[PDB]
Order: sequence, then C-alpha cells, then structure tokens
Amino acid sequence: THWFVTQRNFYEPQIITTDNTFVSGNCDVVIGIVNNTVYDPLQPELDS
Amino acid sequence: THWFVTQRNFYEPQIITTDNTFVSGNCDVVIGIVNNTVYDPLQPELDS
Ligand SMILES: *[C@@H]1O[C@H](CO)[C@@H](O[C@@H]2O[C@H](CO)[C@@H](O)[C@H](O)[C@H]2NC(C)=O)[C@H](O)[C@H]1NC(C)=O
Ligand SMILES: *[C@@H]1O[C@H](CO)[C@@H](O[C@@H]2O[C@H](CO)[C@@H](O)[C@H](O)[C@H]2NC(C)=O)[C@H](O)[C@H]1NC(C)=O
Ligand SMILES: *[C@@H]1O[C@H](CO)[C@@H](O[C@@H]2O[C@H](CO)[C@@H](O)[C@H](O)[C@H]2NC(C)=O)[C@H](O)[C@H]1NC(C)=O
Ligand SMILES: *[C@@H]1O[C@H](CO)[C@@H](O)[C@H](O)[C@H]1NC(C)=O
Ligand SMILES: *[C@@H]1O[C@H](CO)[C@@H](O)[C@H](O)[C@H]1NC(C)=O
Repeated sequence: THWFVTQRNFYEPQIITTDNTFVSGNCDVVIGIVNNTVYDPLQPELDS
Repeated sequence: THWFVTQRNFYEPQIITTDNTFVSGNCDVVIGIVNNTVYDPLQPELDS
C-alpha cells in the first residue's frame, strides 16, 4: 500500500523525502517508474 | 566542555547540526548516548 525507501542490506523503511531522494529529469525516460508523494520537510516549517 | 562532530582520519571539529547527523528512534535504546543541543540550521531562517 505505502511506498518507502530503505537501506539495501537491512529493512529499515522510512518516508520518501527530498532529503532521502535526488531528482533527475521528467518521468517519461525511466522504464518501470511508479507514482507517489515525496514529502518536502520544509513545508510545515514554512507554513508555521 | 563542547560537543563536535569531526571526520575520523583528521581532527576538524564542526558544530553538531541536523545536516551532519541523522535520526533513529528515541534516546532509551542506545548504550552510552549523551545529551547536547543539535543546532537546527532552519531556526535562524524561521526567525527571519
Ligand atoms: C504498510 O506500512 C504502513 C506503515 O507501517 C502501514 O500503515 C500503518 O498501518 C497501521 C495499521 O493499519 C495504522 O495504525 C497506521 O496509522 C498506518 N500508518 C500510516 C502512516 O498510514 C500499512 O498498514 C502497511 N500496509 C500493509 C498492507 O501492511
Ligand atoms: C502516473 O501519474 C501521471 C500524472 O497523473 C499519469 O500521467 C498521465 O496519464 C494519463 C492517462 O494515461 C494521460 O492522459 C496524461 O497525458 C498523463 N500525463 C499527465 C501529465 O497527466 C500516469 O498515467 C501515472 N502512471 C501510472 C502507472 O499510474
Ligand atoms: C538527558 O536528558 C533527558 C531530558 O532532560 C533526561 O531525562 C530525564 O531524566 C530524569 C531522571 O530522574 C527523569 O526524572 C525525567 O522525567 C527525564 N526527563 C524527560 C523529559 O523524560 C536524562 O536524564 C538525561 N540523561 C543524562 C545521562 O544526563
Ligand atoms: C513486468 O512484467 C509484466 C508481465 O505481464 C509486464 O506487463 C510489465 O510490462 C513488466 N514491467 C515493465 C517495467 O515493463
Ligand atoms: C563506562 O565504563 C565505566 C568503567 O568500565 C563504567 O563504570 C561506566 O558505567 C560505563 N558507562 C557507560 C555509559 O558505558
């Protein structure tokens, strides 16, 4: 149901964020890409 | 008197921040943990 990012050699799931992930280009080029939220940790701070 | 994070093979003390550190869980589980202020680099910008 949920999407997580984890270290490779031990299951420690954590929320997808702009800290855990890096961008590269538009979605069409990658074979097998999937859709999700990526949380932006600035936004609750910016909002308050 | 003061707590720093340094690279391992050459002494270069840096202030402890949420950039040069990462979280995992509450303070109870770790044997030999210590208490200090992690400087959050966004707080002077939230003050601005
Ligand atoms: C996939 O993992 C997530 C995170 O552990 C599960 O979502 C939690 O599920 C429990 C039980 O239903 C709830 O109490 C939590 O509030 C849920 N957390 C969130 C952030 O939604 C999810 O149930 C797991 N999915 C499956 C199919 O096992
Ligand atoms: C992932 O999400 C994107 C954006 O919602 C989906 O792309 C759109 O898909 C529809 C139906 O095929 C097209 O009409 C649109 O032109 C697409 N692009 C945009 C920008 O809306 C995509 O289909 C989703 N992929 C999966 C596997 O669910
Ligand atoms: C590290 O800091 C925490 C938080 O101030 C200390 O936790 C307190 O410990 C006393 C022990 O008698 C408890 O009565 C308090 O309820 C605790 N506070 C909280 C907010 O839980 C902890 O003792 C400190 N550890 C060391 C080794 O100094
Ligand atoms: C994975 O295999 C299924 C087999 O039905 C196929 O439909 C799907 O296109 C494959 N995945 C990718 C990324 O092509
Ligand atoms: C560190 O070592 C000393 C001597 O072995 C012991 O008395 C002390 O309880 C230890 N403290 C921690 C935090 O491990």
